[PDB]
Amino acid sequence: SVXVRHXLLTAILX
Amino acid sequence: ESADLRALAKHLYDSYIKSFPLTKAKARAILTGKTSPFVIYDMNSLMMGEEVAIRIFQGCQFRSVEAVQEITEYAKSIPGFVNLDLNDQVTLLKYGVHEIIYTMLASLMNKDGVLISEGQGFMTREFLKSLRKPFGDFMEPKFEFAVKFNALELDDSDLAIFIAVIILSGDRPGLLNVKPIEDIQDNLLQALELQLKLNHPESSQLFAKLLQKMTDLRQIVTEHVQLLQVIKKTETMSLHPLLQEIYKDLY
Ligand SMILES: CN(CCOc1ccc(C[C@@H]2SC(=O)NC2=O)cc1)c1ccccn1
Repeated sequence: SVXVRHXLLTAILX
Repeated sequence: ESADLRALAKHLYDSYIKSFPLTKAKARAILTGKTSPFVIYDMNSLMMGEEVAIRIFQGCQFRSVEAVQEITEYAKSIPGFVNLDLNDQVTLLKYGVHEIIYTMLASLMNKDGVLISEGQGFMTREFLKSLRKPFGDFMEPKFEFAVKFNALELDDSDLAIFIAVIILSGDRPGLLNVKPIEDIQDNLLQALELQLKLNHPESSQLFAKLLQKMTDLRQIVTEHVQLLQVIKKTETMSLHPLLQEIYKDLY
């Protein structure tokens, strides 16, 4: 998925 | 409904002021001398002001890393955005953030140079053009964009809505749920149109001109990724991790 390829962007969004 | 479109515009402006410490209003005051930045115009002054082309490239990267985090905070204040699927939030930011970075960079530019370090420095355009190939052409497309964009005389309240429209683009590759994005964007577009009619009543077809700038920004980012592929094959330095993630499979 997209989520799995973007650890850091996910962290910032969370 | 018009009053609601104004409340949306105001919410976005207030959000923008919370997210972005160096606004266009503040940058223009520094640039026209109404508030002094340290001027970097050659190698000697770059030393005074704190391999040169690579140091400058790395400085631009660290600024982008900061900007991504500011932009992400701002995106999370756009009504509807945090309720999107997380995959779609990430795709919107991945494909949008450089377009916003270059939009906001224009706020810190004149025809002769760019503010750095939150307005504590000013780096001349000529100095950047003097860097060894291919780094001498890194910034020149961005200055070219900025001179044309700044001629539209947008303010921070206009930019807040323009940036939101760009982030909520339903044509990014790999979006899972386009319809909610397009519905948010359509309302943002109506809010942008009303903002420009009210704030720039004398500026005919400003809205259409801004829609075209959104296309132009995509070309800027495409050209930048082309320059990066040149740099990566001619040099042997790598990107900050957050930039690696954004650029990986970025068209
Ligand atoms: C010329 N300035 C101003 C900032 O200018 C910028 C130019 C390009 C970017 C995008 C970065 S650079 C890259 O390849 N990818 C990115 O995300 C971001 C900022 C600076 C700023 C700090 C130090 C040296 N000079």
